[PDB]
Amino acid sequence: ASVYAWNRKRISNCVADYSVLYNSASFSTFKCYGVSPTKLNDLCFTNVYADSFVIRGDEVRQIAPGQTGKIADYNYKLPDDFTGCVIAWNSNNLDSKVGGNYNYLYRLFRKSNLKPFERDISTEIYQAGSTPCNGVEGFNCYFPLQSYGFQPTNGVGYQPYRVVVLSFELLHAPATVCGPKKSTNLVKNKCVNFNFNGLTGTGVLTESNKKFLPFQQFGRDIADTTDAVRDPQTLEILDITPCSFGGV
Amino acid sequence: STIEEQAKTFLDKFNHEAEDLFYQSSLASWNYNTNITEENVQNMNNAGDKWSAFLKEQSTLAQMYPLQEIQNLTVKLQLQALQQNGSSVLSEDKSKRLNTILNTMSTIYSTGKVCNPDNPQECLLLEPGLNEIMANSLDYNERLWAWESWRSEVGKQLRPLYEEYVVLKNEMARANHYEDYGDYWRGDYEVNGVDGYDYSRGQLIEDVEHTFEEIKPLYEHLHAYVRAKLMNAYPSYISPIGCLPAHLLGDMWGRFWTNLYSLTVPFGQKPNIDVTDAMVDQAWDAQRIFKEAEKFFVSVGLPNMTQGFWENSMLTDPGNVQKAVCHPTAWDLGKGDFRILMCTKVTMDDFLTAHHEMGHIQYDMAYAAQPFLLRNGANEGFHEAVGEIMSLSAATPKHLKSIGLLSPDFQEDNETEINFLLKQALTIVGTLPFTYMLEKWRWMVFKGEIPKDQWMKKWWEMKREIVGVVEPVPHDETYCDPASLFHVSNDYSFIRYYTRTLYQFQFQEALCQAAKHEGPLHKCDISNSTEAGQKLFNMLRLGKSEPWTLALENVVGAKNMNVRPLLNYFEPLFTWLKDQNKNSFVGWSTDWSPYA
Ligand SMILES: *[C@@H]1O[C@H](CO)[C@@H](O)[C@H](O)[C@H]1NC(C)=O
Ligand SMILES: *[C@@H]1O[C@H](CO)[C@@H](O)[C@H](O)[C@H]1NC(C)=O
Ligand SMILES: *[C@@H]1O[C@H](CO)[C@@H](O)[C@H](O)[C@H]1NC(C)=O
Ligand SMILES: *[C@@H]1O[C@H](CO)[C@@H](O)[C@H](O)[C@H]1NC(C)=O
Repeated sequence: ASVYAWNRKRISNCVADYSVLYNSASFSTFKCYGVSPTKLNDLCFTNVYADSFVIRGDEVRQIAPGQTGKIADYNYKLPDDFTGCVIAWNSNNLDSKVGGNYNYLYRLFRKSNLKPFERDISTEIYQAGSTPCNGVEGFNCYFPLQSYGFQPTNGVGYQPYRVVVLSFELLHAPATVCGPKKSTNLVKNKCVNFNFNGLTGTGVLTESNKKFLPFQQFGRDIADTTDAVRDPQTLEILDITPCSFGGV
Repeated sequence: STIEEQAKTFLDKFNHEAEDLFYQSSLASWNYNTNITEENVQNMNNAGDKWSAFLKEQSTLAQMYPLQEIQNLTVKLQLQALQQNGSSVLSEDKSKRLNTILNTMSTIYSTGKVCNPDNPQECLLLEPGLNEIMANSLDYNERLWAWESWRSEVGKQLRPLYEEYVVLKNEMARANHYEDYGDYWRGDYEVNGVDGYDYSRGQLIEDVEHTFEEIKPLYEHLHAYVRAKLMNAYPSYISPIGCLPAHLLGDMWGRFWTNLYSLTVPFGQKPNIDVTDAMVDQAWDAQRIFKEAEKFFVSVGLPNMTQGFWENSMLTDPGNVQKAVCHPTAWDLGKGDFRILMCTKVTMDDFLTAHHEMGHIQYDMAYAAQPFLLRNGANEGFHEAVGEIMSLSAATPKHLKSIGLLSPDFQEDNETEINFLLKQALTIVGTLPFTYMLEKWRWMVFKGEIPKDQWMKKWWEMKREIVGVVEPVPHDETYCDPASLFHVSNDYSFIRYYTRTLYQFQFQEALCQAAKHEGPLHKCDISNSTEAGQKLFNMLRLGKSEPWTLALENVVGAKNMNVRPLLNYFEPLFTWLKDQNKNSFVGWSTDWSPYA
């Protein structure tokens, strides 16, 4: 969509693979504000609303929290302390055509300052002077809707890069969905630390003759001591016993 | 509710609207030059009418804004250029005489004719036919016939046409409340609204004339020196008591005297500075020629070329069927698109032109951050003088030995530099009197204090006095030889070449003092100094956003037109020029001796 018509959709109930962006070897505008790229994989926040728009090359720095400009004021303003990341990459091979890319428009002027994270869709014309416009272009109408022209022969400053912005903010809604965590092959018959989904402990792993119904994740036998877990990566039921210890 | 916020809204609307239309016109003009096709002629007229009508609409909307209350200077310069009415003042029945006359000039000039009268065998074009007959032959009789082959067969049909042109272009100024059409061309140099920086329009005529009294004694000795080595070849064919013919001064227009060096070489026994044989032993091509030129500029400090030029532009002459013209021109398509349009050859002239046409490109991306109306040079002389300072540095023997064109053991004595410096004197000093005299005649005839019967007797009488040329044949009023030149016929301001020289040497002395070079200006170099590169690019990036009179104060510190830093360039040449002309008759009076 256009820069002035940026969408807002919620991403939830699925795993978010941020690691595929690191090894893509195609992004040149990988900056994060208020958070580290490495530490946002295991932990995440809700409200995973994604905003998609196209920003020209000479005004990439304009789209940033705490930074003002031309696009950053009357098209899309990022509020302060925006805990998010910006990723942009060139799209000359597909998002361009000869004679000008007459598909993207934007709003250039507006009477009042825009509130953060609101979208206005209207055909209202600018009113710089006291004399109103009666629908006919004059000295004070200045129709803000203009179509940008992108060509394959444009310079690097005018090259339109494909940019996507992911927003992460903490609200009262709990139970957010985050990215994946590393898994390691199970080792058997050894006192080995384990940390499954929600529980952890130390003990020796061995085969189990007991059988589990397919909707339990683990189990305990006596005095809230876990003795059997079933990893969903294998669909196999095991026994856990504390490894050998005692007094000499 | 302020005019300042109202002007920024209008220029922001125009900048995005114009760059869409300017890119369509620049892309259309590029395919015309690159490819000649039938439909492409119709295609140019389609894009050019809606582009010309767009400027008509923007000029009417800015007229209702009053100019007596805008204290901001950034939008005042933009509104002054946008409010030039141009052709909108003319009526519909008179404006149709504009597009008709200008297209007739291009088609008439394209007709090549050297067929002999009463003997119509065949005749070819200008490039294979006319250039060989002026650069190689040494016969007086046929060149005299060739002189009458164009001024009596082509200029005879311009006498009713050019006089109609100069009575209606002069009338727009009264309809635009100016004095004359000569004052209209001085509006590019007019600066108003700045305290202490104001440049009056009439002071420029006085200041230009005041600087000419030191150009004249230098040109007196140049004509005296060149007259002793030409009468050696023609003992009884030219008399050594008068002046020289006009059709023996190197080019068709006599602008550059570079072609008389081979005929009038002082000492031809030692070899000249020629490296055409040096590149062919190592098999140099077009790619390796331009690769070392790009790394020369990035060594200075200027930014390198973008990635959308090497794989997109054309460099050599492609194919056999493409007969498109490749006259060397600089292209500014906008939006980061930069191209060079020329046919490469392994020659002396094309190698220097390759450096010359890139300098205008290197000026164009500097003001790329400026708005579209200010995306230009500071004046008409800046964009030409900026493109020539790297030409002075690239012709130095030090820069030629830096790349590796010259031999590693090439001594630099006196005579190896006098040969180079006299080549520069013929292309720089020799063009100063010709630019001032021709522009001085056009300004007063547009002002109007010259009647009809005193055009030719005053034009010829200054050629005998200033230039020093005796007319080989008397000419009556039916001739119209001053209107045959390309610039005068096509409405081009020739004053941008007079201020080009006075600017390209003000910048040269200022930049060489920053690099602390110990020696004269001819041996000075710019490379291997990163302090000078960052200093220049900050002033290059300003463009027209600042006044040009502030650009002078940014380099030399003197607000006036200084004449002292030009003789210091030629002190080694002037002391040598003074000893050979000890006994020769320097300084001509009025001379009716040969053709009384
Ligand atoms: C998920 O479980 C299945 C069945 O045991 C297994 O084949 C698969 O390898 C596991 N995870 C993946 C996708 O590797
Ligand atoms: C004049 O207008 C320009 C707009 O580019 C602005 O930057 C500058 O501050 C203005 N000058 C004054 C004195 O306000
Ligand atoms: C341009 O033409 C209009 C047409 O009437 C006129 O009002 C205006 O003064 C002209 N502008 C100039 C600078 O002559
Ligand atoms: C150049 O001439 C000067 C005197 O005019 C002389 O001192 C100098 O040695 C000459 N240079 C060379 C390289 O001979």
